[PDB]
Amino acid sequence: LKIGSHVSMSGKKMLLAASEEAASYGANTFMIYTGAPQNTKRKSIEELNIEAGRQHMQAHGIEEIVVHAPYIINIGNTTNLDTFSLGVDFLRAEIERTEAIGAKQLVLHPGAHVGAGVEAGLRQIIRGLNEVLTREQNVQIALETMAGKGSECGRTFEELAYIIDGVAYNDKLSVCFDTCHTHDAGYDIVNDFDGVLEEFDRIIGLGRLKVLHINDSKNPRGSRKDRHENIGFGHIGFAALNYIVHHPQLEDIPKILETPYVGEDKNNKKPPYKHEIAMLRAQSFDDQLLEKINAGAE
Ligand SMILES: C[As](C)(=O)[O-]
Ligand SMILES: [Fe+3]
Ligand SMILES: [Fe+3]
Ligand SMILES: [Zn+2]
Repeated sequence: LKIGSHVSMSGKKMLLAASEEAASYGANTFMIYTGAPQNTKRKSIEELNIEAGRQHMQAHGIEEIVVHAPYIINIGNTTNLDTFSLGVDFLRAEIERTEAIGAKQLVLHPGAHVGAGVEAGLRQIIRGLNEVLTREQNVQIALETMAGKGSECGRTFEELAYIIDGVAYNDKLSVCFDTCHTHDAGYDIVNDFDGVLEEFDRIIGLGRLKVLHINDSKNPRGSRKDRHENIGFGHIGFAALNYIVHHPQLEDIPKILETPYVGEDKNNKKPPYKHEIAMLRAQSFDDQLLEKINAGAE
């Protein structure tokens, strides 16, 4: 099973640090943004230290990398035309960076209507994707299932299907399924994950599911809040999350944790990934996981 987490793509080491971080958590896959997750400021390809990173990955059993576009990209914006056009330009460049890094999937929050309404937002996202995609690219944009917080589009499978249907080179589109987002959007992944996966297959198609984000949620089903929670400490729970991670239909899909760092105070936060990955591999919930992370225990 391919299980990992988001890791930082930063500093002078860039991809090498990302791989070192992933290996330190016992991950065999990882997800990175191509720079700061909250902005479009980026380094050149040469500065990404890709060959050092890939050599380290090979030496540590890391077989697949996923890339995520900055969360500020908004090709659903119909109000600020610079936001839209800059998003389009950035994504074209991001696909080239992703191809250079050797990842096949570039995760993208579809877009947000920011007040123009879902219908308008969906039309705009289709326009943006049609301006971005080339027939030659060897990367797929994995549209992420969203929680529906704010003005997010992509809260339902039908919204994603509508976008996909409007894109010419839609063979370049895939989907990233996030457990916190789908639960928050209203899908019953706690009691009927198979039903949600079947609904996904019927509306979008499992052939397009290329990345999984494994997160518990701080809120009830349908809350539309998007506040991730450590594995088994939220409203989704260990049993459901573990079931998804080991699902017979999702064996070849990378599973990426994006759970919150652990710590009572803001100035002392530690990654939970090593412990969460081991817990999921053991298939046994550990009620003292947060205690252990907040002390350095195993
Ligand atoms: C798009 As996210 C990092 O809230 O799963
Ligand atoms: Fe995301
Ligand atoms: Fe996510
Ligand atoms: Zn989220």
